Amino acid sequence: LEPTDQDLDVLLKNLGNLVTPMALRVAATLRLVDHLLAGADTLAGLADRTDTHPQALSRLVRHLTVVGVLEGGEKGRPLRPTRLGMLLADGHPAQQRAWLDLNGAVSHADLAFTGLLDVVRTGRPAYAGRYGRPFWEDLSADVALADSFDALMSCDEDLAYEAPADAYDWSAVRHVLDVGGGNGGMLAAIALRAPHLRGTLVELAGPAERARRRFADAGLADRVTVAEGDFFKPLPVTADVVLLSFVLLNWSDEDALTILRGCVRALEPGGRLLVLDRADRFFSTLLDLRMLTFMGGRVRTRDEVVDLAGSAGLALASERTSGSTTLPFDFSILEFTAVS
Ligand SMILES: Nc1ncnc2c1ncn2[C@@H]1O[C@H](C[C@@H](N)CC[C@H](N)C(=O)O)[C@@H](O)[C@H]1O
Repeated sequence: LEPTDQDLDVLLKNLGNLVTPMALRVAATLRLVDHLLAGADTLAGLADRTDTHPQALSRLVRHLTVVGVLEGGEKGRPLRPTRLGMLLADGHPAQQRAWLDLNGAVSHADLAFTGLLDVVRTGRPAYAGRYGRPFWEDLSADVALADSFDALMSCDEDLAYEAPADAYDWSAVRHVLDVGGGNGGMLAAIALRAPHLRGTLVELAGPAERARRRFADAGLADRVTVAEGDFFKPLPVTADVVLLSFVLLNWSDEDALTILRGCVRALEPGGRLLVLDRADRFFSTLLDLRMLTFMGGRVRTRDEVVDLAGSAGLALASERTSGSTTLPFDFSILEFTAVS
């Protein structure tokens, strides 16, 4: 085993290359590709429509040219995107211009990776060290960050919760406590399936406001209420159902437990807690480190949740996973009761 010359090329140009991904983000953020397709082609022209330094922009563009994002501007051809560079046009269905946009939650959070040494040393996320507050607290205070994070998640689409709402039986359920319920998708899909069931949703100010709007829109304001609150604090009410929909994954093993201990605390006896959650190899570890770095969470396998649950006074009553046509992953509902 002796590293070849091609091996070094791959480390410098890709695996260890921090300069290029940052160049790609600045290019998407200044809407460079869009500005080129709309008739901009001179360099001085492009710098004007981006409020950038002409010379510094020239140098970013030289590097983007070299990596095959742009082409032209010989020095006397017209500047334009490559086949590859059309991925950064606003309308392209893969939405990479938005994924890379530094005004957006994910790229903003991607910057926190400069503190990855400490994330590995302590196992704590780096987001707070960079921006002053933890991921979800920052999103809640900043509507631009919240809406751009949601725009990129498939749980945001109009019928993302239909399949998992069909999975379970809400005809006997009286009251759902939706802990960190976001902007209300699951609970609205439940309330609609079960006309007599009451809802209570607990969220930070940001999603709280948005969920009130969803519940008014759907005609559920009368029986579904929204409550600002910290789910690390004792929960506002009790219920015969307590739902954690895509919450546990946002948190370490330890924080997941203290959230769960708060939920068991709010669970009315005889009641159930449900946990809705859940090339090839690469995209899953990429998402794994993003989860770790942004908010100290992780995707837990079925067994790994059962033991955090059991470690807080909960026994598995049942499970079910299943495909959804609108979801690009399989969802999982874990039903728990109190052992005690
Ligand atoms: N300390 C906290 N207290 C209460 N809610 C929080 C806290 N930290 C994060 N959250 C919220 O929990 C949510 C987690 C999200 N993955 C949304 C889950 C949502 N239940 C869904 O159906 O997708 C965010 O919307 C946050 O606003």
